[PDB]
Amino acid sequence: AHSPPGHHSVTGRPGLALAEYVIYRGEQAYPEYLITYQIMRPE
Amino acid sequence: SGTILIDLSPDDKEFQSVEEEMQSTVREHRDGGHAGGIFNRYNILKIQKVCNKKLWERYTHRRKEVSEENHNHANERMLFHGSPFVNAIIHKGFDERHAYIGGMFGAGIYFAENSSKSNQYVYGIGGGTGCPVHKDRSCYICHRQLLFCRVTLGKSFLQFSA
Ligand SMILES: [Zn+2]
Repeated sequence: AHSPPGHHSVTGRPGLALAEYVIYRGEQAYPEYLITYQIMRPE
Repeated sequence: SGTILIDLSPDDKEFQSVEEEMQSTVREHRDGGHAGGIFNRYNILKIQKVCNKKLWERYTHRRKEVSEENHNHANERMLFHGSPFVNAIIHKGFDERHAYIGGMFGAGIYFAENSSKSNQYVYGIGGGTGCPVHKDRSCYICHRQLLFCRVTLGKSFLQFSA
């Protein structure tokens, strides 16, 4: 798909949740850091 | 390919600021951890800098275009991306194949401020069938990977949701 006319991206505005974003061109993102991790079982 | 991965030392300020973004942006999810697992924090195993000359110049070229359409404002963010295709992304970059066709906000490439949001997509949409080894969306053993990405938003369409 394309951005809404006159826009370069979409902001998905979220009580505790932060925003999600959508770009329609892959050149508008660079993968700076690769993070290797495990999720931790709570205490 | 052109891509090299540079290991950051845990002692490096860059390692510590990326870890802090990863740890501080965990939240509880409305699925009670169905997609991404049950956790309040991560065991960070490694942070690598992704270095690809071509892909960087591809990024900075598009950033200048957006910037010049937006009173010299790229509106650049650092955001999380989870995908089974992280290996293809670091080598070939983001493209049509990395789009979320069924996405709430349209068929494009999705990024999250919440690391725990991107974590839901590492094994696919809704966490798919979980880790390839144990078939467990809440696996505490298997090594997961997230991208921390420089994203040009430019003029962003504000969509209110739920
Ligand atoms: Zn596993």
